[PDB]
Order: sequence, then C-alpha cells, then structure tokens
Amino acid sequence: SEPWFFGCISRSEAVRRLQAEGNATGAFLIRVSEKPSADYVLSVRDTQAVRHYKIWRRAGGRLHLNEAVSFLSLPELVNYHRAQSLSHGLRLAAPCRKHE
Repeated sequence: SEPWFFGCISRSEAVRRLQAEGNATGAFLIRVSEKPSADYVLSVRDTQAVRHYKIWRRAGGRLHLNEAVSFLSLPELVNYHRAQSLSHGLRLAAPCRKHE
C-alpha cells in the first residue's frame, strides 16, 4: 500500500511510469492537477495501459475522484480504492516504480 505523492510529474512521466516494468498492475501515484485547479490526479497502470483520474477536494479536507468516492484525505481515499475497484479499472496495489 503506497501510491507515492508526486505533484511534479507531467502526464508523460506518469504514463511512462505506470506502464513501466516497475509495476505488475495496480500501481498508482498521486500528482498535481496539471489541467484542473487546486486538486490532485491519480494514475494507475490498471493491467496494461495507463489510466488517470481527477481528485476533487471538498475545500476543507476531503478528496474524491468521483461523486461516489470521497475521503477526508488522500491516503485514506486510496485505502478504499484498493479494496473497492468501483471508480478504478483495477484495485490499487503498490507504488508506481520508475527507472533511476
């Protein structure tokens, strides 16, 4: 259990990160919303390609990638993502590995 918060990785680094051979499906990372505003985006290799998601906060202390997945905080929000694959093509697992 570890997403690896990285708010300094473009949609390119993440795409090549999750897809990389450092994750056997399930990898997930929490970066910053390069497109959105004051939020965080998560990317998971799922089971092959790279899937991203926008994490909208409840302005106060609660992140939710959807209207059916909200959590006081990020670390907690993920915990549920791992167990429930609802808003996720593949229940999270380990942190997105890279090459360095």
